[PDB]
Amino acid sequence: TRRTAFFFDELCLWHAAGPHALTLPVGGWVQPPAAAGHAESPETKRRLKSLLDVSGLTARLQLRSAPPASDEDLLRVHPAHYLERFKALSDAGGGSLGQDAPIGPGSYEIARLSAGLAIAALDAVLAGEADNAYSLSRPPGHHCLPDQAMGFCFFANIAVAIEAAKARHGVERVAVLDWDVHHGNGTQAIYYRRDDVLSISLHQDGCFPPGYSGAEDIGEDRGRGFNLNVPLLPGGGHDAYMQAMQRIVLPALERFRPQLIVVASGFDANAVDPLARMQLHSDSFRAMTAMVRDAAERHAGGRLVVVHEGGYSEAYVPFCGLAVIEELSGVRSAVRDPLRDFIELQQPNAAFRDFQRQRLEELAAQFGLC
Amino acid sequence: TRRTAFFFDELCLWHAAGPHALTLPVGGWVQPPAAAGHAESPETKRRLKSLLDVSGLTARLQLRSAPPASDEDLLRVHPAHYLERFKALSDAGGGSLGQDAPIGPGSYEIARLSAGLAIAALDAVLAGEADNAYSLSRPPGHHCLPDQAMGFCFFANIAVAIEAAKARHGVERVAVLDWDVHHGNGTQAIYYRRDDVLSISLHQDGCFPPGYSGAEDIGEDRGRGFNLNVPLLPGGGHDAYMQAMQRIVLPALERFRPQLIVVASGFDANAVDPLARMQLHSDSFRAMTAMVRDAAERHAGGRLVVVHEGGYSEAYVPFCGLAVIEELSGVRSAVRDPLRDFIELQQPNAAFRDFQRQRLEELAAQFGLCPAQPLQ
Amino acid sequence: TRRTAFFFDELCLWHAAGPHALTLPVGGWVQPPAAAGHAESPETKRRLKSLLDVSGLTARLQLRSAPPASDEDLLRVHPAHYLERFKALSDAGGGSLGQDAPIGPGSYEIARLSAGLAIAALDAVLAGEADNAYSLSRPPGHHCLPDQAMGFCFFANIAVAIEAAKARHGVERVAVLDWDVHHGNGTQAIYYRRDDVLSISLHQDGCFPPGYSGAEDIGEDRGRGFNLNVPLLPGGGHDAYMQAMQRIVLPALERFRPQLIVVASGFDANAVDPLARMQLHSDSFRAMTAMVRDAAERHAGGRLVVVHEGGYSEAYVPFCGLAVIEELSGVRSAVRDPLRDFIELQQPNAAFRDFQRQRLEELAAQFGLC
Amino acid sequence: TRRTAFFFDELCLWHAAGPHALTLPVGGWVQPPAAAGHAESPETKRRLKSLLDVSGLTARLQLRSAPPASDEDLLRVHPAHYLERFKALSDAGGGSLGQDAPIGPGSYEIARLSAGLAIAALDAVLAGEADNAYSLSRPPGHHCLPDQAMGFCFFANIAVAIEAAKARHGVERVAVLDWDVHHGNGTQAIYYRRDDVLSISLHQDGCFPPGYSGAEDIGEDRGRGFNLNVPLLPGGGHDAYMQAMQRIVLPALERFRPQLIVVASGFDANAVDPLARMQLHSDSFRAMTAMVRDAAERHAGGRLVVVHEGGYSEAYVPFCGLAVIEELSGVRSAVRDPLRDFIELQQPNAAFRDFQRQRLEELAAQFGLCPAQPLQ
Ligand SMILES: [K+]
Ligand SMILES: [K+]
Ligand SMILES: [K+]
Ligand SMILES: [K+]
Ligand SMILES: [K+]
Ligand SMILES: [K+]
Ligand SMILES: [K+]
Ligand SMILES: [K+]
Ligand SMILES: [Zn+2]
Ligand SMILES: [Zn+2]
Ligand SMILES: [Zn+2]
Ligand SMILES: [Zn+2]
Repeated sequence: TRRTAFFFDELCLWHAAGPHALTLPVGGWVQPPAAAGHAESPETKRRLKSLLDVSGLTARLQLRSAPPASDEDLLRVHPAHYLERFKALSDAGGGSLGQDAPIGPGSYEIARLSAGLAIAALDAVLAGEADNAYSLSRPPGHHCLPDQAMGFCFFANIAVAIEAAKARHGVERVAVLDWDVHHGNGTQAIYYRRDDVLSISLHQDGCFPPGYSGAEDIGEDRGRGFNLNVPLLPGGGHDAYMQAMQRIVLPALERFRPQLIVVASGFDANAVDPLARMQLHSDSFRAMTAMVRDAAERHAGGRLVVVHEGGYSEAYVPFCGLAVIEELSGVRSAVRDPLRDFIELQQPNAAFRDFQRQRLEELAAQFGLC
Repeated sequence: TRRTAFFFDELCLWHAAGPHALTLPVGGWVQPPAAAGHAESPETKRRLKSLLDVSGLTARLQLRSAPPASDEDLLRVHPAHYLERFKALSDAGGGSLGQDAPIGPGSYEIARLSAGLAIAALDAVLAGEADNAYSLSRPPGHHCLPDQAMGFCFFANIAVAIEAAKARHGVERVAVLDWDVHHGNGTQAIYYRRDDVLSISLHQDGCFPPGYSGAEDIGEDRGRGFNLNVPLLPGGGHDAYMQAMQRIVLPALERFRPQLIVVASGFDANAVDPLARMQLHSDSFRAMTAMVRDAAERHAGGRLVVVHEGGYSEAYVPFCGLAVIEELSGVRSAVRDPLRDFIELQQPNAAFRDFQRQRLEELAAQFGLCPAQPLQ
Repeated sequence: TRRTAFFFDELCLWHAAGPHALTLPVGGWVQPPAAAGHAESPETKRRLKSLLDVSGLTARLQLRSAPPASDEDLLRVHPAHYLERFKALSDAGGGSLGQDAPIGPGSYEIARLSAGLAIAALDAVLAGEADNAYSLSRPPGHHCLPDQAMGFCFFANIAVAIEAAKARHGVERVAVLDWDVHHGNGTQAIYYRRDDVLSISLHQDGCFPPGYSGAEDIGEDRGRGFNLNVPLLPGGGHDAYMQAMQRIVLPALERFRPQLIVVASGFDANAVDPLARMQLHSDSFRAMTAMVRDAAERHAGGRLVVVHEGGYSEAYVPFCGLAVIEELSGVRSAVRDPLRDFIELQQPNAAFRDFQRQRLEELAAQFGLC
Repeated sequence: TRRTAFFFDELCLWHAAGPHALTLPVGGWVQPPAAAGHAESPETKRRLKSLLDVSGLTARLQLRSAPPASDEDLLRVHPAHYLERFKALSDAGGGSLGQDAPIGPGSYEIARLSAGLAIAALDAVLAGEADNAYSLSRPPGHHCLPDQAMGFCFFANIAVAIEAAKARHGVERVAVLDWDVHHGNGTQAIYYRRDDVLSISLHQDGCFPPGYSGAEDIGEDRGRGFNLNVPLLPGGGHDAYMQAMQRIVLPALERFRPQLIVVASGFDANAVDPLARMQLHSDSFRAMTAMVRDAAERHAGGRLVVVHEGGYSEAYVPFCGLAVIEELSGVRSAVRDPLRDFIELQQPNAAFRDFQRQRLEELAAQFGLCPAQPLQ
């Protein structure tokens, strides 16, 4: 077994937007839901923590919290006026900070804590306190721009954590693998002209931001070649992702030689997620974690941090998150995923798999990875 | 104009299974949800009715209920021992009538009413009481086999309605277009060797029942050529469905000359549904309804019945159902679908569209379907 | 059977405040609920409508909607600046209009419709279109002051309806019986110096507004004697209310000779309500309705309007509301209240009943009604 | 200081009955709730744990779980056929184990764990591992009879824990103070003819079981004088409970000289609970806990165990439970109860307080209770 730190704070589960039906603000033609609320709900993360507890896996992890992100840490990425505007709206009982960026009362303090967990997770792994770590950072981060909240993200959690780590530890090469089903536009933008951070996003082609594919966006100037977008066809599942990992991600990491790998781990590529159209099961997430852990072992002395991002199935995210944490820790709990065999039967047929495989081969060639 | 009957009963919204997380029975490693419950929830149909009300659509429809299905009607399809078993379990507070077929307390009476609405909707249209009809039949029907509940369906609503219509009116040719995103396996099985019902299912390849495609299953013996499965690739959206409609569905209806068209209208092909991976928006459903209404006007004297089946997005199903009912009635409300433009941007790219289009062309050829143009 | 109009609009069920746990705004130490939300929820009224439908009673009523209250109607009670402030907050996605007065997006238009239903219900009965009427006016009205939202009420529904009726029909004597479990402070204040409206409130002593009893507040000057508060001891049930009706309410109505009776019908005196401590069952509400209908028949030519106010038990309000509507219409549905016999067993004992009875006798004497 | 053990297991929050509206089984005229479900919901205990966490209280406690109750432990109270019946129903997806005793899938294992936490909490305190303990035992226990589940209780948690403690430690005198707002009928029945357990219940007169008061039920034969019921008038609040504590509970404990005090701590006497009509606030619970902790310090070497029972306000139970745990541990968090001042203003008036006070004075006399002052 490996020593896995689990960064968690109950307060992160207390962030909540005003009334929404899925992602639609209530009002106009949108009736208030009788129960549900915004897709980015506490239950889509709480149920992961609950399952970690009931499985007993929590007892085999190093459980940690952290202080909230300081102004100094936040200001490496975000302007003081952004902090001010966010705080003011949060103090006024919430509202809209951006397009698809709704906040609630006290969301400002809670978002600082989310960012703080990510900072602390990178710190712990670079300090040798754990071999690897998982940070349950809610609200999520990977769509957030320096001065623009987006896609349910209010601070750029991973970028804040990276800039803090560079300041404190002087790490030179960080890879960020973003397997949240949506494009990691925040991470991409921040590091677009940088060669010290390799940003890779696997995402459903055109999902969010809507209509964005991005294969041709490989970074610029000093960063040219240090950003890779893999826009997978909607409907893809396990094979599409395994092919992307083998043909693009692993070769890209091999060439870059990261000293630390950070995963933007959304689970919204799962087969029952409302916010995308991909077909992953819990063993897909297990396999991706195994592959990136192996890459971390080969290049980064094992130094791997997984940061929770998206995932909107209350029923199924917990099984997917559990699989990741089992793989990080090398511990196998008694949990059996009850949907795995069902999802295996729903996968793309051979003709569709081949179609997607050929596109990935072409993309690997475009990237110079063949 | 057009006179659209809306068969609805509030009691259909009172059916509810025991605790589930989406489709997973609670227990073992599945934690009870704090609110949600089984995916087939009352709210996924109630919000449609609410939106019909606030938009002013309900006021422009012929709002009707019906008596529940009689034992006679149900026994045309289901055995007495099935009825007995269902009733006993329903009287005992519910439970599992099969894999993915959970019921709750009183679900037997409510399922009889759901079937009754479908029977009545077909009756009304064949009787000339309305030009067309929509039946909010919950619980749904299209997966139910004669002696096996399946896929949240407990009676074979559409088949029960058809067999009742044949007994009462003597209709000879009925087409059932099933655009619920899952395979209409109940309808297929019941009519598999029959030429008096053309069953067509558009579905996500391999979704539910899991791993079933079915393109080669075209019916047998007397029914050979009277069943068509169109297994669309996961991830497809508007174009995939329009192409399926134009290349397969419309030619198949033209050849069959239905006297009545029934739609098994699930909305779970919508772009945010948890139970499938397709990318339809409300205008996709509107366009499919326009096409089938036109087919009904040409062959069947306008006789078209749409029967609610699946659809699991509480937020988005209402907009999709509203679009269908607007198209049936010829009434356009002030409702603007707030996700339409967003979903448009998420559609498959040209390479993926072409790939799916070529498969549909091959499938139309495999079916021996001639690309005729609509005519009277 | 009588001709009963049922004023209802689906849009009234679409009003919804921001996140609350019961009556507590989310934030600080108050965790967002996983489902529930504000106590004044759509479900506490929707379930009444649903049960009316499933029972078939809806088919035996005269179903009506109405246009929203005009500015002219609203401005008889409320200032233009109140309307403006309410609209602005509603257009900004909601917030707090007052103490225990939270609104949501579009609540302004919905509150106008609620008030419009009440206006229309009084109009219909005074016009002879129905013998009596029930108005499902959500959000409720009876705590609202002219320039101060309070207690989940944003317009003074009943007062707006009365002033509209006086302008259109010239009715001279209206009685308002408020059996919502909380004090009808809005109605009381507006008509406190008026003898053309007799305001009676039955309420739990000190419940809401908190600590208010009010027996000594009988109106002033021209209105002296035309306001009656009956502060019932917490814990009382059927007998306490029957005694209040017989010893105070009926004699008060007999003396006043109303030409129209309006009931502010909250159901929050029911035995499982979270927002009060009283023990009514559905036959209590049936009996109160029978008594006030009889009073309306004796004095007002049958002219009775019941306006929905409070009631916070999703499970039990529907049975209580159904009983009222059965009594108004003279139709008895097949519905059997499944909690009635249970609640009958929980009632105050003889010593407690006698204690409360003696207090009501003393209060009847104070009011000059002995 | 003070070392407080907090017996908690996440799995206790996974017990869930089939659909109910508050306490009403869904079916017939009872519509399924859109969210809520049975009043005995996980959220009414989860929000306590969450608040303990965010307030920093959990970090200052000894957080412990325990193994589930063994068959041996359960069979001290319950028959094997009861265990068998419960397990069978739990394995079949749940249902009704009696009137107001609904279970769900896996509830058997979870109820065993709830009982196990109570057993372990008594063990820990008798073993000197902690000064006192709180056990979040869900599902609750105090209504359960040996062969009859009742009032949302499926095993007699406190009685099972006591009989296990007697077997393991040989404790001779245990007092059970039950301030859950409903009558502790299970505890009363089991120990009704026993002098080794003093059972005291404060409850709303006639609430649950419905119409039961019970002041004249003081135990029989060997147990005569070792059961006390205090049926408080509906509508009572802080003063009623303080008066009951001072005039009845403390004198009764003084005479009994318990070696261990167990509290059946329901929070359903809180001022916003749907399942009773009483008016307690968080400081009422704090004050009761201070009084019983002091009694435990004087008689029992500090040995006090609080076992969670009822409490049905999701919003308000957390503040009440937090106050109890603060008092057990001697730790005061930064939490300020946001309803405390409001509830203070709603309290019975002086006439009503005097009326209830006089009844308690009469009841203390009827019980032959001497008003002694606390001493060591
Ligand atoms: K991504
Ligand atoms: K880069
Ligand atoms: K289909
Ligand atoms: K066929
Ligand atoms: K009142
Ligand atoms: K007056
Ligand atoms: K008690
Ligand atoms: K005893
Ligand atoms: Zn995402
Ligand atoms: Zn379906
Ligand atoms: Zn009220
Ligand atoms: Zn209780």
